[PDB]
Amino acid sequence: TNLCPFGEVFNATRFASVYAWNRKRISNCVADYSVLYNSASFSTFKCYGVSPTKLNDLCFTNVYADSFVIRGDEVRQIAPGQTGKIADYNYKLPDDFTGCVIAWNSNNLDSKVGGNYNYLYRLFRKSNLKPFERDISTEIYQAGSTPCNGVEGFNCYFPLQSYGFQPTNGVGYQPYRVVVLSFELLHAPATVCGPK
Amino acid sequence: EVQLLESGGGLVQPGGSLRLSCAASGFTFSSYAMNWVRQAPGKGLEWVSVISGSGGSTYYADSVRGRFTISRDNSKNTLYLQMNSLRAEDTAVYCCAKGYYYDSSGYYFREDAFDIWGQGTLVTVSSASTKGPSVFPLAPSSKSTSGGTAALGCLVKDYFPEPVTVSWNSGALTSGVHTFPAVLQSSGLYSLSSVVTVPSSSLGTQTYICNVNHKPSNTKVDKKVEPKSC
Amino acid sequence: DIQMTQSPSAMSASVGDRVTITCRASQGISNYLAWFQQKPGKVPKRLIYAASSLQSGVPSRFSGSGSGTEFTLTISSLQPEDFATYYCLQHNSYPYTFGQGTKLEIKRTVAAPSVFIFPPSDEQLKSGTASVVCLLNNFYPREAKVQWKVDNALQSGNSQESVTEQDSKDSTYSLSSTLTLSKADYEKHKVYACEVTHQGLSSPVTKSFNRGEC
Ligand SMILES: *[C@@H]1O[C@H](CO[C@@H]2O[C@@H](C)[C@@H](O)[C@@H](O)[C@@H]2O)[C@@H](O[C@@H]2O[C@H](CO)[C@@H](O)[C@H](O)[C@H]2NC(C)=O)[C@H](O)[C@H]1NC(C)=O
Repeated sequence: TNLCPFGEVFNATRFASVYAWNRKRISNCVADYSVLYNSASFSTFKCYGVSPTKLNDLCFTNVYADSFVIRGDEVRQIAPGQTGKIADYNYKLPDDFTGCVIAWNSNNLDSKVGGNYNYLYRLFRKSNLKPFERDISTEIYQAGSTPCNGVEGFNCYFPLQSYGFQPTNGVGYQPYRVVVLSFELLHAPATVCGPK
Repeated sequence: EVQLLESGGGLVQPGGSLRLSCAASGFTFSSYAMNWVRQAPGKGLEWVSVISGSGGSTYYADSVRGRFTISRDNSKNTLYLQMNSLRAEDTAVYCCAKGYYYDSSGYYFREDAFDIWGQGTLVTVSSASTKGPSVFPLAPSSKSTSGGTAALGCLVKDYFPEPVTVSWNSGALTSGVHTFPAVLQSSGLYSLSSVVTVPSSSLGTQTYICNVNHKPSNTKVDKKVEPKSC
Repeated sequence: DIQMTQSPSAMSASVGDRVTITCRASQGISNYLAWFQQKPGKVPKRLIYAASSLQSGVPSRFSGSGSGTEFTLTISSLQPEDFATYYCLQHNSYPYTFGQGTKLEIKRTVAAPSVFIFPPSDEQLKSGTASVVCLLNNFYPREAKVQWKVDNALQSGNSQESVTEQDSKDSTYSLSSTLTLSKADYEKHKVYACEVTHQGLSSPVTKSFNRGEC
């Protein structure tokens, strides 16, 4: 009865920016998703392909726990078939996504008076992300026709924008920590089951 | 525009039943959890029940557990609260409130709740029977004069159910009138009184009449307040 | 059961004052806290919904802060339509629980009540019951103490009082205390007295009458 180290992912000290979203591979452990679902702690816990009410009656080969931080109003974008800055340039879920999206407000931790600039998100990109793609390039985005020559200015933009995380913001603009649980299913022995 | 319209309240004796409904319009009803919140007369707010959008999860306050049952017909966009084994303490105004996004697939914005409330409907549990009040005069005297002005009034005693309406001189007199809130006596019947301060110099010349109406019993009484008969 | 403690229970302030209401939770409720306003006879209206997030259509003078166990609703500059009762609500864990409420009243100068006493009407006596009424007219603050004395014997458990809402013109309260006796017990005694103590009085005011006298 090895329990899955979800405390490492959820109760982590620091979370990654969405463009540099972090991933934790989870295998050979017993996962109690039910405790999380009924936790009164997370503001969002929506599943796709599975039903959260009795999903710990299931087994998978591996579980990917992606973690990052976004703005509250952007939590709606962490879902299959969504458009927006985050879903296009930061974190894309596939149309056939099978897994859960968990988000909780972290204003008390990831805010700072006058703005916390630790958390950034990609604002420009030549094309949309493929599902589960991670792009950490800091190349000067060329919006115009003349090359940027590695210097930014007119039609030459730095691709990452910073959240100005002040605790005085509205909810839509407060920091939310997000964990996406993806359930990978290979032709191999299934190593992550629930309590039964 | 989000709208909640309650209906189904009324008078009922203890041990009786009553089924409140809340019709919703202007949003995806089947996607949000719904709440019932009651308020006893002159007291605070009390949460009663929550049901999930799927209808699968229901939670109740302990004070109504096992007696009330929350449910919903999403096809009719309607929420229901079935109240059985009703006790007198359940007398309250019952409001229907929109909760957080709670789907068949999980919950989304658990902080955003109670943004929209229904107009509320009144549930009065009592073993009393509809009775009209007696209107007695509180007559002015030397014991009720206070420096040029004298106070007179009407005692509207032993009625059920609420409300009673009280005017003075068929609406001609309004200045300095105080019609007190009804008190619930131990007998189960209500009682209030309406007083007014007037210039005491006019107690012999001006006629003062209080008009009392209690519709539920078919009672109208116009009572003249005669000053101290001595 | 999470228990929400609001402070103060009542509060009087003038227009323009900065008003601060506190709500403490017995346990942690994260940010699942809302503030509602209730005018008399109306439906609760939400003012703040995520402990600090203002509701759309609510003036910016209202603001919410705090988290964990202590929370604060603040009105920067009071306004006439801000005199109401304010409730905090945790919706973190079942059962959801409200605070005891905070009624925000208008502040005025102290005013002592005009006290009057009304013996039972002859008609009511004919009915078989007697009610003596004591009226306290147009005072402030609302705190007042009424004692009934029948033949100098202090009465308890046979009277009920009710007070009006703060008057629209002078913001003064009026209270009525009604003492109920049987006709039999009413005719057993002579002196009926109502003793009022109020902030606006240096010494208690007693108004009394003798049964069947003028
Ligand atoms: C996330 O952490 C909470 C609380 O963890 C405690 O506080 C941390 C800062 C650190 O000091 C830890 O060592 C502490 O345990 C967990 O909540 C508690 O969980 C235990 C069982 O694990 C339970 O008995 C307690 O009642 C819980 N108390 C509270 C207030 O939550 C929580 O389980 C952790 N979540 C995960 C996914 O690991």
